Amino acid sequence: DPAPATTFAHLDATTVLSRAIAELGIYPAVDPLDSTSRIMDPNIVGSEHYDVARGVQKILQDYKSLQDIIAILGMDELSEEDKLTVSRARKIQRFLSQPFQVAEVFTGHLGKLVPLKETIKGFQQILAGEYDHLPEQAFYMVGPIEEAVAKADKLAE
Amino acid sequence: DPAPATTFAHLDATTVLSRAIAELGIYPAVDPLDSTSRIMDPNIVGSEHYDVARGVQKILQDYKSLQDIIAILGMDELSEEDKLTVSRARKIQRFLSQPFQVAEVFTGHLGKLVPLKETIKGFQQILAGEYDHLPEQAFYMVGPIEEAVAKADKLA
Amino acid sequence: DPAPATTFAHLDATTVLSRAIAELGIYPAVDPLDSTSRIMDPNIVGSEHYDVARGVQKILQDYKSLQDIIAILGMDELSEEDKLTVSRARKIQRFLSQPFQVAEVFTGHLGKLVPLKETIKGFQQILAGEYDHLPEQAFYMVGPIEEAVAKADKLA
Amino acid sequence: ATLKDITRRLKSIKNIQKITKSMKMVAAAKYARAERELKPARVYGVGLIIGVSSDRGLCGAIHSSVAKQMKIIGVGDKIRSILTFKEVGRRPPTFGDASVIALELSIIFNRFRSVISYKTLRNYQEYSLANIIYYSLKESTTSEQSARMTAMDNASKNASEMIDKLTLTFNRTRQAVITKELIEIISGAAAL
Amino acid sequence: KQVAGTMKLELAQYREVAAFAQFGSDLDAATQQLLSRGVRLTELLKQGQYSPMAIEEQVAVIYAGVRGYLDKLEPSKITKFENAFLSHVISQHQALLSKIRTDGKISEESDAKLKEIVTNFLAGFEA
Repeated sequence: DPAPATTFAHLDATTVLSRAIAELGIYPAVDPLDSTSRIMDPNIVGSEHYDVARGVQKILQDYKSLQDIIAILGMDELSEEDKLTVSRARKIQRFLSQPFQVAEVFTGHLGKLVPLKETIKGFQQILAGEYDHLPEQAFYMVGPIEEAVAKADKLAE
Repeated sequence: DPAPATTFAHLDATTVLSRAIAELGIYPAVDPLDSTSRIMDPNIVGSEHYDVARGVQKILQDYKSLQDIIAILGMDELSEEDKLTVSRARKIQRFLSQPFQVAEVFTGHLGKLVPLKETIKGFQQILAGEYDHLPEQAFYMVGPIEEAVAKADKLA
Repeated sequence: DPAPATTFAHLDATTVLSRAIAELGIYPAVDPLDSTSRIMDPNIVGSEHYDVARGVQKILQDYKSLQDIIAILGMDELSEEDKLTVSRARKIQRFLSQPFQVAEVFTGHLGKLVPLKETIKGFQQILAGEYDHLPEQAFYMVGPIEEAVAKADKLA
Repeated sequence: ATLKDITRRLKSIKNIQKITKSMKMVAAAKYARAERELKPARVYGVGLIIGVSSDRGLCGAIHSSVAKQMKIIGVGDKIRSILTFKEVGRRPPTFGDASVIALELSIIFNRFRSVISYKTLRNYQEYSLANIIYYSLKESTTSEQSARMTAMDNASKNASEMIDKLTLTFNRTRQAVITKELIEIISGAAAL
Repeated sequence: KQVAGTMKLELAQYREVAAFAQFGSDLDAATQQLLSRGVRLTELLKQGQYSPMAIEEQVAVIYAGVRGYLDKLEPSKITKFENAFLSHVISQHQALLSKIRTDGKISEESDAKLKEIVTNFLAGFEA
């Protein structure tokens, strides 16, 4: 639409929100494959932050291109490393969600704020395979990674 | 389109005919999920009439949702429970067809008029699984359910 | 689109140049199945021209149907009729190529302008199986059918 | 409905078409080697519920066919899941496979007819048992790979038809969108 | 012109088979190779920002791919291999890069040099 389309060029960072993502209960509803920042550069944020971010974006795009394909031809046709990107991606989709302090009246959860380094560490550990054993839902709607580990325990019984 | 779109609010019963359905040989080509009535209400038509109707529409809706999968992969990739809703839905879709007196030249069948209680009975019986052993084609272009049974027998 | 649709009302033919065909070394890179003509009709070009063209199209179509089976079973697992259609189709594919006069500089080979009756005759004879004994490459970049015989002789 | 929808539906179905086509060709290769291997196994076939299929689906009614005859041992992981031996099907079955099964211990399997069709002393008894397990296995895989080939060929051609249809729908919508937008502009302009 | 032509062709062959990569368990040796070469050439077309390359550095990188030297290298390591490989040829092999530029093409000598730089460097890289 001309109005938002003309606006993009005026920005240094863009956070693009998606109804399709909100509809899944993933809040904030940020499209991780349509959000940009002029400072997203290894020389500015450092190579660890850059690398983790691009790795997150890569696995999510890889999953995205697999979805519609495996929604018809089935999961069991996947290689034991392809289905590992699926499980990891679906965990990463959820760890991107977060309870907002301002959103308590909507979530029933207490608001969370996550320091930059903790964010990096968390998505870095998931990508490395450190939490392949934990269930998907453990990562949904929490703050730092440790909360996903604790939630997985609550869920056990 | 503005003309038909605006027309819907002036009606108590809408009968919406569909080309896709006509082209499958289903006549009258009524869309059973796009046709509605302001008196489709258990307090007016009775609970039995009301429940059969909603149950027919549910299975038709459930069938419709299964059609993208069927298109690509066909029947054999469906669960046994899904094959059953498919087979029954296809029998129902056919039992909604009817030879019109006015259309005898096009159908090659004698026109039929079915009393309400028989219509309810017929669809009630299909839904209850009473004719799961019968072939689809038996239910096409007949009147009351008994004609579907006779057609299945004549097909032998 | 209105633009091609409006244009197509006027066209009596299409010449389709294809990159796939060019990468097979076939020049001119004309797609033999994709190109069409409105006057490809026995009542206009004659029954003989029509039957030979239609015979070339059929064999090329048929050869396309076997290509999956070649990639799967191998060429020594084809019936003696199917072995023969691959042999002939491939020679036909090559005899459809032709050196151009306008390219005598870049290539060094003499360009060929082939009369219609010779074109018809050449392809008539390959279909009839008159050159089953000749090697496939003899039909590549040649003019009239005699030059394919002369190229077969020159290839020792 | 919308151009964006159509574009995304078209993206995946074009993928599905290529995947099912490749699968058809892999299955064609397995079936070819399976049929040539079934000849010196059928004449060898001349000399409790046991169910024989495979782990792998997308081969039409291969698994559901034998499961219908079923209602206890299952060779093929799809038998245990619908209703125990795993990793059968992916590699062609050997007499070694038949012996491994008999060592652990009516037999129901699919008899190959064509690509299109299939129909569902204490040391002598040990051999004739392994002989039966083997014969079923060799028939099983010929039928399954033929069926997967046919199923995938069918799915590929279906996708292909769906692509065409969606492409026409796409272009009808595309043209409508351009015209609608243009009429809004002209109506806005002429009203001045 | 030399290496780009080879790469263009092998990337096209890859593209034909590309969708059968993540769904290819029982592919024949030939199609297995087209994928292997494709993924590696694709990785070699990746490039960092703000670091444009001399044409001879470009051809030396593409050479490693089109001549099959990286076919057994895990694809995730390619960008790392290239960066280090390029650093090395720039530092220790200016003469070689010079000759690729001057000779117009890649001679029998340049070809023999690269073969030995690449294979030895690669084994060190994977050590």
